[PDB]
Amino acid sequence: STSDLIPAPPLSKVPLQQNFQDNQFHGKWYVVGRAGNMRLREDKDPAKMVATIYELKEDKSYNVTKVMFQRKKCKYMINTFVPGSQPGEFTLGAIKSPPGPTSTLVRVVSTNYNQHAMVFFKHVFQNREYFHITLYGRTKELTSELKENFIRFSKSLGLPENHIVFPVPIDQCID
Amino acid sequence: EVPQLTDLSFVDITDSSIGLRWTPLNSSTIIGYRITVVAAGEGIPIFEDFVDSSVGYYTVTGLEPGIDYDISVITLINGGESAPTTLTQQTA
Repeated sequence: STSDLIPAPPLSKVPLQQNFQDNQFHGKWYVVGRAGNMRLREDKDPAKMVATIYELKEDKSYNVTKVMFQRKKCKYMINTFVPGSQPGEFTLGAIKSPPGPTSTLVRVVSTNYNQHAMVFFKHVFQNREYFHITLYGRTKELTSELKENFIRFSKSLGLPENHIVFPVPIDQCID
Repeated sequence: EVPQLTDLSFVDITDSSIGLRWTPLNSSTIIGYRITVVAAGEGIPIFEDFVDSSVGYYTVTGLEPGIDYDISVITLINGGESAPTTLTQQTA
């Protein structure tokens, strides 16, 4: 019953974009890189996380739409991101646990609002701690240095190279 | 190495729930099963729960219609576990 997962990193290792601007983060973000500690079945035709749409509300929470591609069909999932103790930090909307997570955390590590963003996610289910880092662009195209940073950050959190992927994107689900 | 369930089945699929059935494994090494549910393409599970070794039946609740979920059931022993038995099922 001790978890065999790669341990979640201390929060001291997960920065927040300084002077985080919630109004600018707002909008559509394409998934460019993904990395996390869940073990993922080797699949010769995996489902894809296409993009995430962050809609800033009057109460300063986000209405989040996850755009997925599953067996050749676009799918759309909704979450709410409620602000946390610092700017750029969030938790998921109250959701029933068990079997939902007992805690969540979102940290926008870095972003320049108009090009790239890198977001850290943690979901804890009692003893077991899952985490994920997503590299996002306003387009599907990012700079090598921005990608190389995401690689280095993911590694700094204890993730081996094989848990760090840049999925080939779809031409679908958005326009 | 720990035995996987070889007969995980889905039953009573609705727009918001999926029923899991399996035959409990018998070895006294087994302490229970973990159920982990991931909306397919997501990087973290949405749902994860435990049942003791007596259980051959679990209903996943609070799902979204028309989404594929990768549902894993993992055999547990003290300090160890199986490879996951994972299957994908769409809600209604």
